[PDB]
Amino acid sequence: SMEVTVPATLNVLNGSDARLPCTFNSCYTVNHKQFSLNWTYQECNNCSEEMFLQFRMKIINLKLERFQDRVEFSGNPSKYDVSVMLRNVQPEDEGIYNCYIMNPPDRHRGHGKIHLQVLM
Amino acid sequence: GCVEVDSETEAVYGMTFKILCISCKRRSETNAETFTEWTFRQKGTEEFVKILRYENEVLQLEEDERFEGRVVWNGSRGTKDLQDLSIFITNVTYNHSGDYECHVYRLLFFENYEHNTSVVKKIHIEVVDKANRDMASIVSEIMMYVLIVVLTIWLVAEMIYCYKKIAAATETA
Amino acid sequence: PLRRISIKILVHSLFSMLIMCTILTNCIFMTMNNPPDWTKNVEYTFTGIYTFESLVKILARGFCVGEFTFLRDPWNWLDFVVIVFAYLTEFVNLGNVSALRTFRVLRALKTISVIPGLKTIVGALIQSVKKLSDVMILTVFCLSVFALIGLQLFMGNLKHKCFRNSLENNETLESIMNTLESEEDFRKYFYYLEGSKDALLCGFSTDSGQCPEGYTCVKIGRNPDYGYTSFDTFSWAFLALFRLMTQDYWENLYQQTLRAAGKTYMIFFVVVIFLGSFYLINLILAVVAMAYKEQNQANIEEAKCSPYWIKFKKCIYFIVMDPFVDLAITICIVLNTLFMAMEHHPMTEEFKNVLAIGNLVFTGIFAAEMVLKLIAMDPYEYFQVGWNIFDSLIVTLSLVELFLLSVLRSFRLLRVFKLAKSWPTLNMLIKIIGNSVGALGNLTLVLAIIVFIFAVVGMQLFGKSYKECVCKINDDCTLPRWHMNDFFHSFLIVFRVLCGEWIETMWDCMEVAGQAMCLIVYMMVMVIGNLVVLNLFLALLLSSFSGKIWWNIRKTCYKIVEHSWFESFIVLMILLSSGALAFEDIYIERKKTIKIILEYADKIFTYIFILEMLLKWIAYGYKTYFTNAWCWLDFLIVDVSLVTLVANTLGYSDLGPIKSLRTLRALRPLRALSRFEGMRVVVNALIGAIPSIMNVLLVCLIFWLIFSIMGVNLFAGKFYECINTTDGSRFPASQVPNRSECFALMNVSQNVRWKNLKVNFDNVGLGYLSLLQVATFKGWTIIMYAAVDSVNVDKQPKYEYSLYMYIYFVVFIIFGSFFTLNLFIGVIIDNFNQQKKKLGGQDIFMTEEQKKYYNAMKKLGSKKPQKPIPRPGNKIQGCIFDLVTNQAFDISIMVLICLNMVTMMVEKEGQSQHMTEVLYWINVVFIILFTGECVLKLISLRHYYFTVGWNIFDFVVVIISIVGMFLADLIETYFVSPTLFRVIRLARIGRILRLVKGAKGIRTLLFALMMSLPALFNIGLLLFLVMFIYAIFGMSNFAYVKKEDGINDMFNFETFGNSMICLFQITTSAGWDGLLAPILNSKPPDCDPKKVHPGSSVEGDCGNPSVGIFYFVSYIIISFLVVVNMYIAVILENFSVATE
Ligand SMILES: *[C@@H]1O[C@H](CO)[C@@H](O[C@@H]2O[C@H](CO)[C@@H](O)[C@H](O)[C@H]2NC(C)=O)[C@H](O)[C@H]1NC(C)=O
Ligand SMILES: *[C@@H]1O[C@H](CO)[C@@H](O[C@@H]2O[C@H](CO)[C@@H](O)[C@H](O)[C@H]2NC(C)=O)[C@H](O)[C@H]1NC(C)=O
Ligand SMILES: NC1=N[C@H](O)[C@H]2[C@H]3O[C@]4(O)O[C@@H]([C@@H](O)[C@@]2(N1)[C@@H]4O)[C@]3(O)CO
Ligand SMILES: *[C@@H]1O[C@H](CO)[C@@H](O)[C@H](O)[C@H]1NC(C)=O
Ligand SMILES: *[C@@H]1O[C@H](CO)[C@@H](O)[C@H](O)[C@H]1NC(C)=O
Ligand SMILES: *[C@@H]1O[C@H](CO)[C@@H](O)[C@H](O)[C@H]1NC(C)=O
Ligand SMILES: *[C@@H]1O[C@H](CO)[C@@H](O)[C@H](O)[C@H]1NC(C)=O
Ligand SMILES: *[C@@H]1O[C@H](CO)[C@@H](O)[C@H](O)[C@H]1NC(C)=O
Ligand SMILES: *[C@@H]1O[C@H](CO)[C@@H](O)[C@H](O)[C@H]1NC(C)=O
Ligand SMILES: *[C@@H]1O[C@H](CO)[C@@H](O)[C@H](O)[C@H]1NC(C)=O
Repeated sequence: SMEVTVPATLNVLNGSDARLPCTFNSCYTVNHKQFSLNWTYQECNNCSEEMFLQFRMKIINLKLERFQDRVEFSGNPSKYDVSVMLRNVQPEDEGIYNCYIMNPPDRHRGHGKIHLQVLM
Repeated sequence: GCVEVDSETEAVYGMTFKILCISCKRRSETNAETFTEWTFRQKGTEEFVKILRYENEVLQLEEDERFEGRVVWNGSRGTKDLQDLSIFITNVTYNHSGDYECHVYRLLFFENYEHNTSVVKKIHIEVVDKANRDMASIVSEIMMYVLIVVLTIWLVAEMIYCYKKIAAATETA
Repeated sequence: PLRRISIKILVHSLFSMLIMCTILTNCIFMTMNNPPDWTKNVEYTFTGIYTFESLVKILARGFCVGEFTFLRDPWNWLDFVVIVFAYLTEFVNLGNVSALRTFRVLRALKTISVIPGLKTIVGALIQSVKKLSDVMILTVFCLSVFALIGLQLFMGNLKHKCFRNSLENNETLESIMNTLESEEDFRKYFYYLEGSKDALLCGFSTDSGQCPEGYTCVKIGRNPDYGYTSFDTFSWAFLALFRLMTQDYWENLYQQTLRAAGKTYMIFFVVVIFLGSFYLINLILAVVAMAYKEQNQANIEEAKCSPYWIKFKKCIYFIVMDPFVDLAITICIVLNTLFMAMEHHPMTEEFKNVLAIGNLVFTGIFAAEMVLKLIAMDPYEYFQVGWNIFDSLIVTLSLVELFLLSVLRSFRLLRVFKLAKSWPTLNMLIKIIGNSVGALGNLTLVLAIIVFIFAVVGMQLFGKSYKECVCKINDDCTLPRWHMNDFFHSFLIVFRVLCGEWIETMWDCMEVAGQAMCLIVYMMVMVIGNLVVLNLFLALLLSSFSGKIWWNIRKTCYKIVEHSWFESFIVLMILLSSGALAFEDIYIERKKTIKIILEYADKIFTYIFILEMLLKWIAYGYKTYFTNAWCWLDFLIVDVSLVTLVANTLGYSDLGPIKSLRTLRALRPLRALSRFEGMRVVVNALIGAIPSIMNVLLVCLIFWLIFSIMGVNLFAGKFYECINTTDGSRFPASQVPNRSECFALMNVSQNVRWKNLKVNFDNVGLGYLSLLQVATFKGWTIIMYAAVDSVNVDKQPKYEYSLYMYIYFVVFIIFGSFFTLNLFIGVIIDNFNQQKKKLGGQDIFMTEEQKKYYNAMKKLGSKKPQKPIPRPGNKIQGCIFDLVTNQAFDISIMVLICLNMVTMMVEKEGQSQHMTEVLYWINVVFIILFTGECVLKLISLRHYYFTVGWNIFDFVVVIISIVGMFLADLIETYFVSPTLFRVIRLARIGRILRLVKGAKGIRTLLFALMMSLPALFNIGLLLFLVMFIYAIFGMSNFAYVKKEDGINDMFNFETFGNSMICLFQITTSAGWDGLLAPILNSKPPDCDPKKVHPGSSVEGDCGNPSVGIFYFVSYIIISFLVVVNMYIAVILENFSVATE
């Protein structure tokens, strides 16, 4: 499997900013056309995945209604970094966040999974 | 490979003459397409008139009578990338005297770059009735004999001084 | 009781054998590279045996006393750790699994202890390193100084690339750079030389250059070779220089720097290669060899019906006629071998049949003989003889295929060996080989063990990476030819590094595995691996080794020839005559005036030499004149010149061979050999050794012939392939499998060609050529790719179909190159030893005057104390003086210089302005402190200070440093010369040289080099003349050849400056194959026979295959012979200095 470093559980206070930090590592040098990164959210383990941010040539923020405008990219992918930031976290943000990285020429696709829990 | 050599400046009347214009590409490996123009202004006159154009494989020569019918091409043949452009004249005449300017146009094909360049070579030729040996050639020949005579003279003088001394030694003992 | 049983178990014949057998078996397992799951249990078994062996050793020895007996020995510590990691591996373990396996590799090491005497052998090798320590500091210091000079002179130079002049969209060079990272993208913008990995290197000066029109030169981007080859940083410069010292692919570095820097910098390389590489490597050999002798010799010194059947027997044993029959057989066998030698890629059926018949008669003759010997001596008597045991196998093998594999036949070639008993040298080659597996078998075995550990270690560490990265070292994303994925492949890389080929592979290991790991492993293999190889070579070599008016006129002419002005005058003519030769080149046409004087000038020279020769006849007479070797040389040269002059002068003549005779004019510099005392002396040494050299060449040919014949059978006619002409890429073989298929493609396709290698095994002569390239290691790899790839005679080659053929090349290298070279070196140095003995034990490389000077230098060695000096009367003098003589003062100054040296290292390309200012200021303080120290010594010392030689060097350095400083400053205010500025700053490196005074160990080594300078100079002069004659032959002969590989603008034979640059590269024998490649091709479509060559009369650029081969081969051999001399001169002086 691809070497992707994320916290399995991330506990954040309601109202604070939550950086979702993941590390992707693969040989070679990243290519802009070549490097693609996808982030998805799920309300629960079995719940449908909702893509909320992509990298395809550049960052594409899908502006999902469930996040308002609180999602930001927070990583320099050339550094193997693809972290995201969720500002002013709300209780409904609790759930599973998935990072998928496919990097040419690497055939393999990395996957990081973070369980975000919102304190009180 | 290609070398640039300047053309001869003295031509004997009533005899064939070859004018040399050679232009060499900076890099031999690169491949480009060339064409040439030669323009000549008669001596004692101003401006220039184009006499011939050579593009593709055929040579086009200006219709004027001064150069009409007595010119041949000595340039590279079949290359399509000439490198060497030379003009050969048969039956040289007084009318063929003055300044000759030859311009070269080259299309260089690179990976995604196409380059058009111009280089100009100027040759001035004056006709003469009788060919004359160059100053370096004549002087060198005269200079060579003097050197030979001195060495021969030096050796003989050397032997003469040596011989008298050797002979004298024999007498004493 | 238990202790007795365990102790009983511990010392047993079987137990040592049992521990060892298991260990050997484990090694086979390491080689798996993806062992099946079932093998895991086997892994468990190996672990258990190790623990069991350890327990008995620990249980019995310790006596529950802390294992005092057990851990006291150093070897067991290694043993203790291996069992534990397995327990630990089972126990919670570290994250790196690939890393985890390497630790187990040590189990293989355990083998050193189990085998008898391996423990003794390894300790001896380690003892060797202690001696090597001093040379190591010097190598580091020497490599370091050159690195500093290289960095200051060439930093940022490798960066130059042609950059396009016109850009769309208003883009700037800076704007373009961040935007593009794609390889295709880099290409549109920069020139890129037709399929090469990186952009063409360009140059600012007229000498270097050049970029095609429409492209301009600017420096940006990574250095060539993945950024690995650069002079930007001290660490990078150090790697570049280390590569130059060991001469690995040095030819490429030299070509790259020269192109960017400009040809004038060729001087840097000559000094570095000449002093840094030839000299430093020699020092290592002398120390290792010198060290080996003391230990080898020191250890050695301490020791000291039935009767009727028998009737037939009388006849045969009477018929053997040992005087005629045995002798007759060897002559017969040599004849058979010659029969074998006749083979070609294409042979008519009739010729092939004769081979079948010729072989049978030979098969018949030997067979009749084999039965005959046993009957005469009976089976027990007959079989006992060693040669006979050897022969029967030969007869047996021949009979087996009498009427029945291709591989089986290839062995018939071996028979040729029986010739060894009669020949003295054959005896030497066999004797050397015996030692490798005989007395020195233990030492040779260590080499095998070390190669095995490295191959496996490399495989474990980088095996996974090569497979995943691939794309980081290829386009088809497939594995490269040299890789570390499998054991055989991992083994091949280690083998290649043993030969000096590490850098090409290392760049690649780094792309996939990272810099830190790849560098550490390769550096260790090279240092540790080479030391063992060096020991084996040296160990093997040393062990193996041990009126009458006419009379007055005749008297007078004699007077003229003897006179100094005349001898002096003649020498001037020779130098002048030789010089005129340089001026003729492809550019002679321009500059018509020089051409005319030179043509006339030669005539005066011809007359002078002819005149001089006549004086020689009168003075010496014919008998004295022709009994002299030199005169014959002189007479032949005047004659060739004379014939051309009369033929040119006579007129009419100027057709064919007359023109060919003219090229012999290049031979003129040769007269010069007699005139210089230094040059002549080197020749005396060579003539003395030609007879000795001659016996060896024959042995090598015989040895090589077997390999060449063997090679011909295996690969003859199999190197052909169908290639796409545009990019020279072989077709897949999925389509176009055979030659017949390939032709059909051509009929319907324009650029597909079916073509041979040009250097191959088609015939025995060519095989001889192919083998030479493989032996030298230059151009060899192109051939091997061909050998392994090959399938059949008319079939397209599959990729790595043979695979194991590499074994053929590996065996040849060990026997062909390692052993013969061992023999070649052994005889030549020994012959030199005999020569020295004959001439009253005097060095043979110095002219009499040089000898007087050499003695004076010897005097400098003495340590008799110089006067102390008197503490002045004045207290200031006393106080100032008292501090200087203090021990601390020298150490403080010494430490200060080291501090200064570290400052130079910090400089790097692209350093910010702030860093530059601090470095400038920091240096000024040193400039001030150092100047300060000099003034202080002067105040106290006075006249006494000038007495010491070192003080003067120190004083001079300060003047240069300050002066260099003002000049650099002066240049900035009024001039803007970047190139000039760098050279000026070079003055400081002078202070670093002061470090030498402090280290006594290095000082002795450096001093020794000084002693050999007179001898080295003579050889250098002789070498220069030979290079000069060759350059001239080359200019006329090879200008106009098509430019292919190794021949391009620059590094071509077009002009004298250019020819000299090439010849120098080839002196080391590097890239010799590359130059020869363009010369070999003749006829379409390899080249065009008639070419215009604008600006000149000559037609065609076709190399002469016959003339070209003789020229390159002769040069390689001649240069090698002289270089053997450098190795001999350095060793002699080194022994003397160390000995004192
Ligand atoms: C031999 O190799 C050449 C060089 O790539 C091949 O030429 C390419 O062919 C394709 C399709 O025919 C073109 O689209 C490319 O532009 C060609 N390359 C160039 C730069 O010319 C060629 O196909 C190969 N020969 C054969 C017969 O397959
Ligand atoms: C050489 O290769 C060719 C190509 O396969 C072989 O000839 C035939 O190839 C055609 C395709 O055009 C097939 O239809 C045939 O089956 C092939 N031959 C046979 C008998 O099957 C050829 O046999 C190979 N060997 C030679 C010609 O020596
Ligand atoms: N240290 C080396 N010296 C040789 O001159 C080099 C040439 O020959 C060789 O076989 O391949 C290339 C290079 O790898 C070489 N490496 C190999 O020997 C080469 O440039 C062209 O073949
Ligand atoms: C979105 O994520 C999916 C994973 O299911 C991936 O296959 C796809 O390539 C991603 N989209 C983009 C545009 O990369
Ligand atoms: C020069 O022109 C003549 C025409 O008379 C031609 O025959 C000849 O080939 C030309 N020279 C060269 C070098 O082509
Ligand atoms: C040269 O030109 C003249 C005309 O002025 C002509 O008559 C003559 O035939 C020409 N020379 C030759 C050799 O044909
Ligand atoms: C020669 O030149 C003169 C003047 O330049 C001109 O009048 C004459 O017509 C020319 N000769 C020919 C044959 O045209
Ligand atoms: C460059 O090529 C063009 C073709 O489009 C041509 O018209 C032009 O004359 C060329 N330039 C020169 C200087 O000849
Ligand atoms: C080129 O110049 C135009 C001005 O018309 C400008 O708008 C454009 O940005 C420039 N191109 C680039 C790549 O900056
Ligand atoms: C090419 O095909 C033609 C068929 O028209 C054949 O006659 C010719 O011999 C072929 N060429 C070769 C070189 O075999």
